[PDB]
Amino acid sequence: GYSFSLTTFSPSGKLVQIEYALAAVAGGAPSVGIKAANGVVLATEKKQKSILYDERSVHKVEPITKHIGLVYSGMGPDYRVLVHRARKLAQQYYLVYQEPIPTAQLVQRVASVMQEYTQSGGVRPFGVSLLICGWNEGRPYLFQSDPSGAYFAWKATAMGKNYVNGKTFLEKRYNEDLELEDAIHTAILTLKESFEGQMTEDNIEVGICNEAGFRRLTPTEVKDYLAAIA
Amino acid sequence: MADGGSERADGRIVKMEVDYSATVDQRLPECAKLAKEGRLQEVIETLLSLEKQTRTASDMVSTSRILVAVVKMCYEAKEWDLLNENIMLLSKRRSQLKQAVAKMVQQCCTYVEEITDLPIKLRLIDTLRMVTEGKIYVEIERARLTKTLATIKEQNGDVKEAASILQELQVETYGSMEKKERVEFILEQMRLCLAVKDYIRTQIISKKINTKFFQEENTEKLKLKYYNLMIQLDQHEGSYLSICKHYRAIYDTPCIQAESEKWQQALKSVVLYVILAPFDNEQSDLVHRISGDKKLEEIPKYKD
Amino acid sequence: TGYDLSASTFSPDGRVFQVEYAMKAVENSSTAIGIRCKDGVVFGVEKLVLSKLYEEGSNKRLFNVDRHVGMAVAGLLADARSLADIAREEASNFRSNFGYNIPLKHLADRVAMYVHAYTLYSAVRPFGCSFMLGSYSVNDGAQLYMIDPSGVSYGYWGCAIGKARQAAKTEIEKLQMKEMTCRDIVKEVAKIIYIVHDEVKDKAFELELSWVGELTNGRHEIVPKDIREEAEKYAKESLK
Amino acid sequence: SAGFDRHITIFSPEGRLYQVEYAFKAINQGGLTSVAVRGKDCAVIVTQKKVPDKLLDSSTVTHLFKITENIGCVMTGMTADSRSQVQRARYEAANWKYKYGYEIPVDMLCKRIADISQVYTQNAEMRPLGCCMILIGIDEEQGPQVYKCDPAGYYCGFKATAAGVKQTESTSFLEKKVKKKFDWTFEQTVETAITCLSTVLSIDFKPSEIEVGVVTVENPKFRILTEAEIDAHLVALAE
Amino acid sequence: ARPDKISGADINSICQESGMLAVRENRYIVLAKDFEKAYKTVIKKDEQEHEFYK
Amino acid sequence: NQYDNDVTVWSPQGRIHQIEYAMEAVKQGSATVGLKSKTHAVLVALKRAQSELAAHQKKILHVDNHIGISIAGLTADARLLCNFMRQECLDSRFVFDRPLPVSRLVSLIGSKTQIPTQRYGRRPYGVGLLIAGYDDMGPHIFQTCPSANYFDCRAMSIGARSQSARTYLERHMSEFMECNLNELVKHGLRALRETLPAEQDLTTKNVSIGIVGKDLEFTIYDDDDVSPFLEGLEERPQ
Repeated sequence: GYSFSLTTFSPSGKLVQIEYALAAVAGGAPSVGIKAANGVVLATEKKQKSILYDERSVHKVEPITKHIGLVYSGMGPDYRVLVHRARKLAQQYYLVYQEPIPTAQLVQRVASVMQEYTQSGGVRPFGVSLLICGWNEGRPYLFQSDPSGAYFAWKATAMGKNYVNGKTFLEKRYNEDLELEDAIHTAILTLKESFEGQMTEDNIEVGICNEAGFRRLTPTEVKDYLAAIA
Repeated sequence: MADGGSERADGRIVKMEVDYSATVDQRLPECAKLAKEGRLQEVIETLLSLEKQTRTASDMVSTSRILVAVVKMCYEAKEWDLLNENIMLLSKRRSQLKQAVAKMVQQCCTYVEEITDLPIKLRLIDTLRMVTEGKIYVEIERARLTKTLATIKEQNGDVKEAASILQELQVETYGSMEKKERVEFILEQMRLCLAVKDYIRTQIISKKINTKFFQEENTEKLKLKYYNLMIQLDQHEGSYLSICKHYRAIYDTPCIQAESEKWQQALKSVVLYVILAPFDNEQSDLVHRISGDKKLEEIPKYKD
Repeated sequence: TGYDLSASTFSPDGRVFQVEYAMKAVENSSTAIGIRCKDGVVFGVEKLVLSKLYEEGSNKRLFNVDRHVGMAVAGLLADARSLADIAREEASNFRSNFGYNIPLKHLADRVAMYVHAYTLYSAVRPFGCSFMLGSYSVNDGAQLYMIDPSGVSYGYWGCAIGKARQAAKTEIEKLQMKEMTCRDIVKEVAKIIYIVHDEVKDKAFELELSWVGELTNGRHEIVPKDIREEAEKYAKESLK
Repeated sequence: SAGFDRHITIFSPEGRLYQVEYAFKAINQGGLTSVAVRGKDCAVIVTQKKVPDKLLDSSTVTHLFKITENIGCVMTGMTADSRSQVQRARYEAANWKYKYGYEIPVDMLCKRIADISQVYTQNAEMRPLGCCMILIGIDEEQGPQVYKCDPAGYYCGFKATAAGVKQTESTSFLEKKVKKKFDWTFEQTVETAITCLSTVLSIDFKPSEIEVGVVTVENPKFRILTEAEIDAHLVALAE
Repeated sequence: ARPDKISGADINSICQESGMLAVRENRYIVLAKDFEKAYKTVIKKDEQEHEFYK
Repeated sequence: NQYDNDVTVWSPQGRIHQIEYAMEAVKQGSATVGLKSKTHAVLVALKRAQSELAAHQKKILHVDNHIGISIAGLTADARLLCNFMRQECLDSRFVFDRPLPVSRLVSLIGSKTQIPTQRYGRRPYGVGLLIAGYDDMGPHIFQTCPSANYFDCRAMSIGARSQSARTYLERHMSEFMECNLNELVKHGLRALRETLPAEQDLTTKNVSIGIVGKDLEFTIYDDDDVSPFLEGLEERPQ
């Protein structure tokens, strides 16, 4: 019975309310994202609870600009909040500099926002881990954040249920050199490793990032591609 | 309401004696509204019992006349609606069905002497729904025994009525407890498995025979009269060693009888099934368990 | 029994115990009823003298909020005074912004939102009041509303607030309420208040009756109760 | 578990928070049932009333709150949260109409209400408005819509929709009913709504207890039905 | 396909209550109604849902 | 009893005990008695001292030309409500250029003391006001409470052992209404001489009397126009 709340350190350890938010992230819906040579592939795992829900209303894959994709693994109600913050911030950058914002500067400022919520002492942290990507100046990128304010840079990663198992498959399956199609193939493979047995044109939801810009794929080509891709 | 069923019943009993069923057309929404009202404990339950008894007076008028059954199936259509908009949870309201359908099977007793096959089995295809759907009764299960017995007597016993009795055997041994009359129904399918001649279905329904134990105490000699059917169970198809209870139940049927011929066939068939049963432990001493009868040593074949 | 401390927190079964405890605070307060007729709304409050120290004309729970609206409060009196001031302020804003009399639905909804806003946060407590709101208009008729301590505000023909909440409406509802003008309803409310608690737990009480409708031409004021003196010459005939 | 006694909005171990999943049955203290259905170019709300009193009125017990001239809603849960949420919805729809010059689509309104509930959830020292809201409306190029807003701030929206007390059973009937691919010719919708509530609650009652709110692409105005035509639909499904 | 999560003893609780509920009809033959009556008399408490926050 | 610390918390019996504790803090003040005739309102209080040599802590204080208050309980809140009282008096005296009616002033007092009884962060005011005034309709004797449930009376008495005073007020409230100033004031101190234990007697230096009249401005008196008020008495019935 301690820590409680956000203003004071432990006797020796860490920030238990951030560790619990990370556990709530790890208890979330799975996702996978892979940086290839020319593009970046994002893929989530979106199961409706009943047969009643519609798949055209809520969207996991969400663009920040015309060339910057972003998925998560956590809670949509906080996700939309920090999405809207990132929207307004990226449009403020484009007001200041009249140039589309680079992804490193996005990740700096979004990390500053999340860090400002981790400061004391009445607000809770986000239960949201991001996977940010974009194609700025030829070389595409991939940046994962976390509730603690930190950030990383990945070649391919995963987040959600069985991220450890999916990551051990990613270490074996993926490599340095692929194209976007082979990236989607290995991405649906590593998401199909951990998802339920019935995977359709609606249970997944996939957006890509070519150098020609962000592209959020449709259920038509998603159903064409995952119609027993291997 | 109570006065609202009082004025309706006590002023619409009259027009049955003369008029056609246009007042029954002018009672269909009246009985529908009284059933929609349907007060909880007894009130419009008994009011609708009264008004469906006067509906049976209209049944005299129209369904005793040309036996059309369109008037019957229209009356069971408005009963179907009357049972559908009014749930009857067993919240103490069912008796709009009770004496209604018991006078319908009273009509069917006037009809098995009066009516032909088609409208009585249309009445039966209505009351199949009514009783296997509306909170299964006790005496219209006995009237269900006699009404599916009339479906048996249609062509007097076939494979189709064997399927009727083998679908209606074991459904209502468990909803209303009973020991006498449903046993006198459960005897009846052995001739329905002999007029199709299936001895192993005779043994499946003999599994249905010996699940009805404590046969005794029901009436005076019902089961000693049932031993006739209990020995027809394996009389002539009977093997040699599974037949000891069988060929002892031949003998306790003339135990009441002071006769010397039909009780003498009981003596000789309780003593000559030993020649059926091969060398056994029950044999060499059961022949002297049964020995000790006075009329037994007066047969030269028994000495043999 | 918890977890009953703050007004922001929920329970393991999902309700706020602060609001319940504030609701049954008014249960110990004086009995206050109300009923409308086809051309007016009548209030009535069983009011009690402490022992002999009052003045019969102090601290009257029958307030007077707008020109045609008044309260019939019961509960903590000062909280009701502050809430009456808030209601006067809201009717003031409406009269200043739109040039005509406030409809009672809109007034009741603003007051319900104000009470709900005092039930929301953890710094403040919920109100300990439960009051009545009556009105009349030439294009609207008579309207009688009702606000609980939580902030649920809807409409009635008759109501009761106090100890005998059920024990008034047991015989309120057997009144032929539509076909009567309110001048009968005056002595009706007199007999209803006079039925409950003559001498049993306390020693003596005293009656006030408020009065709005078509007969006041849209005004709201206390009756000249001494005029027609309708309680006592019928209260002494209501004991048998 | 707790342990931590879940008094404020923090994260507990493994891994949930208990305040919102206590708020999810503040709906269940309402004692009330709501069903929404979208089949075709119409949309139907149905919700009963629990009025035991004859001294109590019948017009002001209405839960159907006409948000704007083309958007309706119904509320369950506790009443104060519901009415305050409704005035926030009206205020923000009027803010849309002022700022952007045209009528708000029902999606953005649910997003804005969800965001308000999330801000009420993100910052502590405020109760998280324990009521659930179902919206309906007609939109051009999309037909009709049915949406649900959570007290948590999780909006969603879908074909056959139900929230309140007994709606595991209602969604069980709506899985067992919206599986056959027939069209829904508006009396199919009204009949399935009345009979789904009539099988969940199993009452089969007067036309004076339920409230029916409809919207149709023939008159896009929100419309509340009258006792006569409610009685007409009820006896039209009476066989 | 229902997310029952009913850990691996209480399948026999389903079996016991369901089969013996058929013993209230004394049939040895099993319906799908046994599954509904053993999914509304077993750990149908928590359930189902919560489906927020993932 | 662990719910019994703050103003915000409703009790599980609905009685917020901070209000009860403020009432009990009012019950430990000095005795004081206020009572009115049809034309004159008189409030009389009792003084005490810290030691023999020191002077007595005063109770009757001036407010305005026709308003004067008695007091019991805390003194910081007393002077706080005094400054607020004088402020609201000179506010309406500036704006409307009239003397204030007493009832709207005491309604403002209740609305003033409402806020520290509902939000968190202020205490309820331990205060014992007995207010005498003159509107157009004659004298008024109001009293307050820390629950801001102000009362109007014809004769009240608050403070320590003030109940015997109330019994005297019961058995002479019919007699109060007719008399002029002098025997009215001596009825007031024939309440104060029963607010005391019987083994000591009310002297000069410990009593205070403040009269406001329909033509008479509010005036406090101490020992010298009270030496006329103290004669005209007999002993207690021993």
